[PDB]
Amino acid sequence: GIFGAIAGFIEGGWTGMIDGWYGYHHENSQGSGYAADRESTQKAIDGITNKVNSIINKMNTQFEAVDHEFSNLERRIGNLNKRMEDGFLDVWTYNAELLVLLENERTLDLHDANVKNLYEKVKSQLRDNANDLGNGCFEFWHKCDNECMESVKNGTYDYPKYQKESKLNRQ
Amino acid sequence: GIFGAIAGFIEGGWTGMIDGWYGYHHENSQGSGYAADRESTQKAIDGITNKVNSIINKMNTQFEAVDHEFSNLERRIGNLNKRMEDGFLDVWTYNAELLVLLENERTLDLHDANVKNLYEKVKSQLRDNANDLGNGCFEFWHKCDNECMESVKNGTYDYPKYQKESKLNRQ
Amino acid sequence: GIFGAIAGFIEGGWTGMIDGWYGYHHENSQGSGYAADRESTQKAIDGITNKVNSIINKMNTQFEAVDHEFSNLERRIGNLNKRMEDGFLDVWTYNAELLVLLENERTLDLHDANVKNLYEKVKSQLRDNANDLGNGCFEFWHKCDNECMESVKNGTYDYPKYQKESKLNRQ
Amino acid sequence: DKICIGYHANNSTTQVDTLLEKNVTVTHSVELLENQKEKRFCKIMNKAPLDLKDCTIEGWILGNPKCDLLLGDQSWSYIVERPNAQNGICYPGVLNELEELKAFIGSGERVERFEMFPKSTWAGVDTSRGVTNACPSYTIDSSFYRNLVWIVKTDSATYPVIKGTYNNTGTQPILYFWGVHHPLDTTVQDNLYGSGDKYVRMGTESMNFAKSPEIAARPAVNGQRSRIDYYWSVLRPGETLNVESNGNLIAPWYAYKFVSTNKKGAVFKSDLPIENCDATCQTITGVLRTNKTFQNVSPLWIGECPKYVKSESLRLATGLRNVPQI
Amino acid sequence: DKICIGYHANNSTTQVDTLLEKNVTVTHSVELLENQKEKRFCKIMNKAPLDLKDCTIEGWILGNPKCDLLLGDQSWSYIVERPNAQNGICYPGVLNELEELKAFIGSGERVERFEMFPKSTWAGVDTSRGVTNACPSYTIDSSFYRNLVWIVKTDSATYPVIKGTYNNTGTQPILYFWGVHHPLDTTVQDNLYGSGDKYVRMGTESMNFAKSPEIAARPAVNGQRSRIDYYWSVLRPGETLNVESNGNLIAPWYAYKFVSTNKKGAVFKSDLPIENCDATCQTITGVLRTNKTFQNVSPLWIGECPKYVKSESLRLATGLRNVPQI
Amino acid sequence: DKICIGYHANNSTTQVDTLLEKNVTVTHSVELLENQKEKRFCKIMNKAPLDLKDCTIEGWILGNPKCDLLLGDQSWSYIVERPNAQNGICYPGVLNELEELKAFIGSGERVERFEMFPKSTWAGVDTSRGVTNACPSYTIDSSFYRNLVWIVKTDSATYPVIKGTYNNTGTQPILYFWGVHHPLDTTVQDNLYGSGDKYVRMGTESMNFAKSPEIAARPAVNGQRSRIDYYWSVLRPGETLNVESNGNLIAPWYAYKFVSTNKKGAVFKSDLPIENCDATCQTITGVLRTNKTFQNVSPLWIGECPKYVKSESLRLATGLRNVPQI
Ligand SMILES: *[C@@H]1O[C@H](CO)[C@@H](O[C@@H]2O[C@H](CO)[C@@H](O[C@@H]3O[C@H](CO[C@H]4O[C@H](CO)[C@@H](O)[C@H](O)[C@@H]4O)[C@@H](O)[C@H](O[C@H]4O[C@H](CO)[C@@H](O)[C@H](O)[C@@H]4O)[C@@H]3O)[C@H](O)[C@H]2NC(C)=O)[C@H](O[C@H]2O[C@@H](C)[C@@H](O)[C@@H](O)[C@@H]2O)[C@H]1NC(C)=O
Ligand SMILES: *[C@@H]1O[C@H](CO)[C@@H](O[C@@H]2O[C@H](CO)[C@@H](O[C@@H]3O[C@H](CO[C@H]4O[C@H](CO)[C@@H](O)[C@H](O)[C@@H]4O)[C@@H](O)[C@H](O[C@H]4O[C@H](CO)[C@@H](O)[C@H](O)[C@@H]4O)[C@@H]3O)[C@H](O)[C@H]2NC(C)=O)[C@H](O[C@H]2O[C@@H](C)[C@@H](O)[C@@H](O)[C@@H]2O)[C@H]1NC(C)=O
Ligand SMILES: *[C@@H]1O[C@H](CO)[C@@H](O[C@@H]2O[C@H](CO)[C@@H](O[C@@H]3O[C@H](CO[C@H]4O[C@H](CO)[C@@H](O)[C@H](O)[C@@H]4O)[C@@H](O)[C@H](O[C@H]4O[C@H](CO)[C@@H](O)[C@H](O)[C@@H]4O)[C@@H]3O)[C@H](O)[C@H]2NC(C)=O)[C@H](O[C@H]2O[C@@H](C)[C@@H](O)[C@@H](O)[C@@H]2O)[C@H]1NC(C)=O
Ligand SMILES: *[C@@H]1O[C@H](CO)[C@@H](O)[C@H](O)[C@H]1NC(C)=O
Ligand SMILES: *[C@@H]1O[C@H](CO)[C@@H](O)[C@H](O)[C@H]1NC(C)=O
Ligand SMILES: *[C@@H]1O[C@H](CO)[C@@H](O)[C@H](O)[C@H]1NC(C)=O
Ligand SMILES: *[C@@H]1O[C@H](CO)[C@@H](O)[C@H](O)[C@H]1NC(C)=O
Ligand SMILES: *[C@@H]1O[C@H](CO)[C@@H](O)[C@H](O)[C@H]1NC(C)=O
Ligand SMILES: *[C@@H]1O[C@H](CO)[C@@H](O)[C@H](O)[C@H]1NC(C)=O
Ligand SMILES: *[C@@H]1O[C@H](CO)[C@@H](O)[C@H](O)[C@H]1NC(C)=O
Ligand SMILES: *[C@@H]1O[C@H](CO)[C@@H](O)[C@H](O)[C@H]1NC(C)=O
Ligand SMILES: *[C@@H]1O[C@H](CO)[C@@H](O)[C@H](O)[C@H]1NC(C)=O
Ligand SMILES: *[C@@H]1O[C@H](CO)[C@@H](O)[C@H](O)[C@H]1NC(C)=O
Ligand SMILES: *[C@@H]1O[C@H](CO)[C@@H](O)[C@H](O)[C@H]1NC(C)=O
Ligand SMILES: *[C@@H]1O[C@H](CO)[C@@H](O)[C@H](O)[C@H]1NC(C)=O
Repeated sequence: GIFGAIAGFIEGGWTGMIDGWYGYHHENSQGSGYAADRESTQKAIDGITNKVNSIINKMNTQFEAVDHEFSNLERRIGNLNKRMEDGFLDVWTYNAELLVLLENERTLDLHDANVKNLYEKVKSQLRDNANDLGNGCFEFWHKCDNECMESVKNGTYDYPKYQKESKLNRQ
Repeated sequence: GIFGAIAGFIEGGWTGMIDGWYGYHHENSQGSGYAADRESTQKAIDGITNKVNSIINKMNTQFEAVDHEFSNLERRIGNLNKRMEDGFLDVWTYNAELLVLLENERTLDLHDANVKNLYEKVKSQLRDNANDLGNGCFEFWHKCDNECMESVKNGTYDYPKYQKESKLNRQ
Repeated sequence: GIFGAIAGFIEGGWTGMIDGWYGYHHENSQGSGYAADRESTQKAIDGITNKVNSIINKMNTQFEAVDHEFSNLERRIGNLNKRMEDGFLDVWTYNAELLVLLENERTLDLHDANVKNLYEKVKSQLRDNANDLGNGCFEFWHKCDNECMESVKNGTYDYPKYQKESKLNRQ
Repeated sequence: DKICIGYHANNSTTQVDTLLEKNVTVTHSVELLENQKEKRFCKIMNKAPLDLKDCTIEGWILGNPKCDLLLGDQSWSYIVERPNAQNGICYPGVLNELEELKAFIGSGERVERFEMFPKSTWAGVDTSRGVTNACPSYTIDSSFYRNLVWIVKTDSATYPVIKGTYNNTGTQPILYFWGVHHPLDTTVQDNLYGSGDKYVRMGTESMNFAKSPEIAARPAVNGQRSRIDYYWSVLRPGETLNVESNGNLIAPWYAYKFVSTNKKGAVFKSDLPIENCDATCQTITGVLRTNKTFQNVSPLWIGECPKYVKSESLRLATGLRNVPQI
Repeated sequence: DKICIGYHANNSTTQVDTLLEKNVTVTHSVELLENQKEKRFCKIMNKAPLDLKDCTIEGWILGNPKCDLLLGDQSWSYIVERPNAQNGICYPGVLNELEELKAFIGSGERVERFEMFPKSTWAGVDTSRGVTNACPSYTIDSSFYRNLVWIVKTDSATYPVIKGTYNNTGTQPILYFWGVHHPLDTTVQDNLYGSGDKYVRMGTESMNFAKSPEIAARPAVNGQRSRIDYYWSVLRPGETLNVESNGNLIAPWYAYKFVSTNKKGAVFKSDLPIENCDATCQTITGVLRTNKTFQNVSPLWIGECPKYVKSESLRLATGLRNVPQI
Repeated sequence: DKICIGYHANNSTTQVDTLLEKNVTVTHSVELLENQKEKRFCKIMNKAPLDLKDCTIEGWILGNPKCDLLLGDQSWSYIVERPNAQNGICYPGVLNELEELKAFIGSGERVERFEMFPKSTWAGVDTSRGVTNACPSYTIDSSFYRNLVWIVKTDSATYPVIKGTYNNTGTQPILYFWGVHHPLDTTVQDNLYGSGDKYVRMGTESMNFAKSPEIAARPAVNGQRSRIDYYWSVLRPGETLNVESNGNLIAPWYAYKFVSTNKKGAVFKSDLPIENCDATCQTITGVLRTNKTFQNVSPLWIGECPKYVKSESLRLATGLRNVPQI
């Protein structure tokens, strides 16, 4: 992948996380579970939905072929009509098929980037209070309960609060 | 954002920085100020200008509808001309509107990436001689005067020069 | 560049590395040499080849102008045919030239990202057992022979194996 | 204690193509192209189509004696013509500007049949013997078009200059037909219209017509070596038609007040069945009931239809690359 | 001591749309589409258009007596025809191949009127009484086209075979007109052209023409139940025209040396005023003064105009997402 | 001990353009557009083209006496007509529906010449003196079209009603020609066809034709002030043609069984040489031997050709930005 996360340094997806495109898996004394990052998932849903709707809107005109007939002495204008209708058919077939291939590539990259950025967002908060395993997982140098976990997920993790404990366990 | 900088880990823009798209805000004993990164800004200006000019150049042909009339016994070729002219109208309307939406998305991503890369470029020079606050700001572990600041901005920051002092203050 | 690697923090390319798009240059007691990363290079070759073939496939229809003649009293349908043929000519000329400019930009970005991701992939394995020089080069804090080098290149570098030695030399 | 960042996976086997890679399995996607049709014709805006059955367009508006089922007023959302329809022009000859006529008729939604020239119109001639074995009805071996009158001489007298006039005082255009008869030899010519140069001349504020019989023996068609030149025109609101002839006139009898549709016009040549159904999109090869953006069924349709393309599938990725573990 | 990396913000409220998001405010952007016009006609390449005023194209080049303001030489960058122009074909009848004529005239930039056949040309006939109350001038109740001559008999003698020839020895094509008169009855026919079969025959190296009068009473138009069939043609450089008739000839009198434009041709049907102004782009609905790439004003124009699209706005982002603080 | 990450560089100076930057040197790229041609004509599917040489299309299928080299059966992959070909219509006049004829002929791949009406067909008239100094052969000063017969009277008798019939019992359509002669004066008319009203009438199951001579003196072309109206038609399989005339008939003599090509049809007007070569793509301006996707040579071609565009170059980057050190 272009951003290296999906099928990258995070080798696979989670069938266990069913409520979102992007999220977390935590482990502590209270056990383990999956949680979707609601913000990044919803933002992506809105964007992709906007993209699909935009494509649909731009494709919402139709070239219309006619049932008009042409006599034996109208081969030229008859062939003119055929080449015209076939012409626009080829143009729109091209436009649709090329757009789909292009947007599919970019859509997948978008998801890849969102995962990458979500990872970065956690790495930034945790700093050296956790150990980066290189697979998108962080091992805390301190005890991180359910509310500590949730603070990481909602971007309000308190690094100074666990700094001294982490340092001691790290060193 | 795709690269996570603009409206990302750098939450907002600087109305105070008026002379460039991308830059710096420094604080030291001599005070504080905004400075545009001239290199990255100019590179982006040249690219975006090239993009706009390229789009204009590719759009620089015109389909031309005609004022030709058709009699009551020329309904078929009359309707042929109408469908043709409307046909190209729809094609070009599609081409223009779709291109604009696509390029607008990519243009904004380009700016996002340039900010991200500018941030990375500073992080790379400073290393552990500074503290990354996670918002695009770095707090030096040493005294960094105007020429030290400028060396960071022009890519010639001397890490060994401030290494021992930084280490002492850091530890 | 958008991903900052090619003509970025890695200032230039290697004429010495002839067998791949992306790779490594190592230095140890056994000397120095270039080695292409086969996986990332082949993946890129397959993608770019798919892109070229896809573009060719979508462009594999032809509008066909005709040699039909029109009398002096057929100026209207004569001009209709001319405007139609010129119309599709302009559409396809636009489609081809615009697509090429767009895909060239994205192709170059793809290569840039692949280099960036390859760099990240090495940085992730080495951690603090090596020193990042900021130019895509890593100086080991330990002796890294040919099989150590190859383990880095094939993603199986053993960080714990060299951890204690590296720490001692680093500290 | 651990926290991991990750992405959705599911049991999807649905794939998409990209510029870089074919066959990429994604967690979520949407198909934009419709390839399914109901192989039948339905109503459009709750308006039924007109089935021409065994009659062609020509047989219908000329009033072919075997097309009485269609005879009179008709309203339609579109026209269905059956490919092997047998009842068209029964008495051999050419209907002039046929393609333009079909295009004109196609652009309409309703015709109202009325008597434009009663047989009383033509003075000094016979309006009772205009029949032929080439044009039988379902009960009679020799009949003629319900909208035309084949005029011949009284038993022995000469064919006089007959005249007719019609002033369109209505608000709607009038589609009407007439003809010129061309006997195979001068014998039949004399037997029916007498001697001397014959003419058929008709005119309005914007149209002039003038034709004379062209006597010649042509190959036998429906047992006839003679021919009729059929013509059509449209009498605009406020216009007046004058008919003048001294022989060989197939006179206009019944005509049609014509209602042009504001919408798009269609004439489908098909064997598909018209059933008791509604639809918003009617393709020549069937009904499309879909909300999809594209279709590969047919470029020929009436109503609100998806864009026609040659593609087999146009599937947009919406979700991400599906990489389920294990 | 701190250094921060950041990006530009300003007071922009100008927004753009992307595939991913609508209404994105950006620091800098450019509008590519022009929607403003000057509702008027101007000169193109400092060449003035030709205002036909109260005359239609037909009235102009036929030489309708009420079109003397236009009579003679004309140069134009394009033609403006007013929608309610009253002075066209005054004596009722059809100008044949009218649409092709308009297309031909549109492809020109200059005509030079000259006398092609002086009335001296037609021997043994009257060239002085060809007038009609259907074609009055501004001072006279009965006149005729300045470019045609309605020829009738001398008071009592028969209509002889008249002949005329013209050899185009110039370098420019010649646009010329002629006609055939169709009386309502044989009485008027005899009164004007005498008795016997009448013909109008004309020919060049590449054209043949042959027509005979078609006598019939058609609905009254401008107080006339008779008609004239008007015709036009183009005498190529080096070609010769021969005119031969024994009656019913509306003869060519004045014609036009025709200069075809190398550029694009336009005929605008509009009520807009022609003012004393210059322009590079002239739309049928007004002048565009812009450097923008697109326009949604009209697909019909002459000169160097932006591409026509249906879009309301085509704004390209150039700057970045505007996120001003606070 | 060091390891570095890096990318390929080479000695490429080949550049591409992007939306963001012009002239970017890349390590690898592919040109999609072909601009090279072999300035000649070759065979298509190992089938040779038909060189019309000094004869135009008209001269060829009419059977101009100087076109005997072409006379008879022909098979072709396409037709080459030389721009300054001199042998077309020798006896002045118009070949009607010429453009449709050229389009029809272009849609074919083979004609088989046969005798459709032997001179024995026309009874009571002379089929031996139909020649003219306007139509010389290479050995004779006065000849005529090999496919037509100019019929005149026996030395003193009148021109009788002549008749001819042909029943197309074959499986292929038949392209045939005929004509009507128009003398410059009644003297020549009487001298050749006698006195009285003359007609030419022809008919099939789907075609009617009727023409009378139109006598007038037209400008001299090839020493002739008279003209011939040439006509053409296609006798469908199973159709029958009846010819009937009492004068002024240029009768059909030889005709062509016509084989319509399933493929695309082409007629190239060019001076380029036909050589002994094969090709898959034949442009009007030369042969394209390429596997490229686009070409800027010409939009006019036959065979499997690349898409035509106006572009000078369409080079896709495949490799990366070339930044060789030092
Ligand atoms: C990100 O997610 C975290 C959760 O993981 C959340 O932070 C917590 O917010 C809750 C708010 O409900 C805090 O709970 C309060 O608890 C105190 C007393 O709790 C004591 O024990 C905890 C145990 O660790 C100690 O750490 C604390 O220091 C406390 O001494 C309680 O008084 C307080 O207010 C009322 O609670 C009763 C129930 O409603 C009520 O009846 C009573 O009258 C009290 O007035 C809260 O219940 C919890 O302590 C926070 N976590 C930590 C570690 O401190 C973040 O939520 C923030 O959101 C904003 C809007 C604020 O309004 C607060 O809710 C949080 O700062 C969340 N962030 C975001 C952005 O969503
Ligand atoms: C990135 O930005 C930094 C500035 O922040 C710049 O580095 C500085 O470059 C200037 C060049 O003008 C250096 O100034 C010289 O100063 C010495 C004496 O200054 C002493 O005091 C400083 C105070 O910190 C000490 O650090 C030094 O060690 C010195 O002992 C002076 O002799 C010298 O040359 C002349 O100066 C007089 C004025 O022109 C002249 O009359 C006299 O005859 C001298 O010949 C300079 O004036 C400054 O010291 C640099 N900063 C540091 C920390 O050392 C980078 O500029 C580089 O650009 C290239 C082209 C070189 O030519 C030098 O200009 C710099 O190395 C700048 N980099 C880029 C890429 O733009
Ligand atoms: C990434 O690249 C590295 C190489 O840089 C590779 O790791 C090496 O794999 C080879 C496999 O051939 C290992 O060689 C074995 O050597 C032992 C004895 O060697 C001893 O000396 C080394 C010197 O450093 C010590 O480090 C070891 O601990 C050993 O004590 C040998 O017994 C063994 O098996 C046979 O070898 C003979 C030759 O075939 C055979 O005749 C005999 O009967 C033995 O059965 C291997 O020859 C080498 O030790 C590895 N490197 C290190 C540092 O340990 C990675 O290859 C892996 O690939 C998978 C498929 C496994 O099957 C192994 O090949 C490796 O784990 C490579 N990774 C990838 C993904 O490509
Ligand atoms: C798994 O099977 C199919 C998709 O392959 C579909 O029914 C659904 O996504 C899954 N089934 C259930 C019962 O959830
Ligand atoms: C991949 O594409 C191939 C076409 O060759 C076909 O087997 C199928 O569409 C795909 N394979 C799957 C879905 O397993
Ligand atoms: C047609 O009828 C109307 C009746 O309102 C009359 O005013 C008009 O003059 C008539 N036109 C002709 C040509 O008779
Ligand atoms: C559109 O049609 C699809 C059929 O696959 C259906 O799943 C979807 O719900 C429909 N959407 C709406 C808005 O009706
Ligand atoms: C702020 O207002 C508008 C833009 O909203 C414009 O005049 C300019 O950008 C600003 N005004 C000044 C005086 O700078
Ligand atoms: C956002 O779009 C809406 C259209 O519904 C309209 O209010 C306006 O264009 C935008 N809103 C702004 C600019 O506040
Ligand atoms: C026309 O005039 C030119 C005068 O140069 C003459 O050469 C030519 O023969 C004339 N043509 C006819 C048909 O009279
Ligand atoms: C193009 O027109 C715009 C009008 O908005 C103007 O601001 C700009 O300066 C013009 N550019 C040139 C090169 O004249
Ligand atoms: C270097 O020169 C050209 C490319 O500029 C080409 O022959 C090849 O890439 C190189 N030459 C050799 C001998 O490798
Ligand atoms: C860059 O483009 C310019 C066009 O102005 C031309 O010199 C050439 O194509 C390029 N320059 C090179 C390849 O050195
Ligand atoms: C034409 O010839 C066939 C011979 O099989 C015959 O059946 C048919 O009746 C003929 N048609 C005419 C019109 O003579
Ligand atoms: C296509 O043509 C190019 C000519 O530049 C050639 O290098 C290449 O090998 C050809 N490819 C095939 C598959 O023949």
